[PDB]
Order: sequence, then structure tokens, then C-alpha cells
Amino acid sequence: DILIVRFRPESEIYWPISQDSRNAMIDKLSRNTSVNFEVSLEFTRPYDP
Amino acid sequence: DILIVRFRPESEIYWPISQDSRNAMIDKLSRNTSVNFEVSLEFTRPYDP
Amino acid sequence: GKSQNEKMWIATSEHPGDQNAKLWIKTANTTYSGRPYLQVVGFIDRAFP
Repeated sequence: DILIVRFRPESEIYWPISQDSRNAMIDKLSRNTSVNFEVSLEFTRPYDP
Repeated sequence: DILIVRFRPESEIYWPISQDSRNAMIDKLSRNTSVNFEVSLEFTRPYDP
Repeated sequence: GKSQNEKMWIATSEHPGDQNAKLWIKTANTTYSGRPYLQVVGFIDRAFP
């Protein structure tokens, strides 16, 4: 009932962010506005009939 | 009740694989480790109230 | 690496407190690049009602 999950360190896909939206990120992270880092991990089970 | 589904042969999106992860693919497919090709086809119905 | 179109992110995890504590499970380095894996130990339940 214990599985060793080992994600790779290198990114799965090249970072698909538009230069304009990346500039939006930059200017949002340059004010008093507080944003949160997102850490999402999803465990998906095999289908059970 | 029979629909003729015809996917296009040319890829929908350019293959979004990082060079490092593609190297991981290459070196994983260069050992005794056995990996499986994935063939996923999803039929999605329209919403029923 | 090359031009800004190829943004790629690499993640390295550091254990809180003492990284060398025996409670942690050792992360084997990548066999393809030479970086530690990101380990997530799973405690999976099997019973459902």
C-alpha cells in the first residue's frame, strides 16, 4: 500500500507562457498585491468497474 | 447509432517535449526496462440535464 | 539554453530541518542528467464502503 513516486526534476514541457502574460506576472509580482504559489499533485486511480 | 469518426493524420499540436525529457525517453528506451505505448481515445457525450 | 522560446524549469527539493536525517527516504539521482528526483511517498488506502 506504499508506492515510491519519483517525479523528474527537468520540466515536462517547455514553459508555455506568453511574453505579454509573463510581463503581467512580472508586474503583478512588483506591487503590494500578494499572490500564492500553486503546488498541485494529482493521484489518479485506475478505473474500477 | 453509428458515427464515422475520422481523425486527421497530422499532429494537432507540435510535440511539446523538453529536450531533457526527450533524452530521458531515449535513455529509458535504451535499457532492459520495458515501457508501454499509450493509445487513449476519449468519447465525450453532450451534457444531459 | 537557446532563445527565450525554450524556457525550462528544474526543481530541487530540500528537506526541512536536517536533510541527512534517517527518517527521509534517499532520492536517487537521474540516470540521464545527474539530478535528484522529487520523491513523494504515498500511503494508499484500499478499502471503500
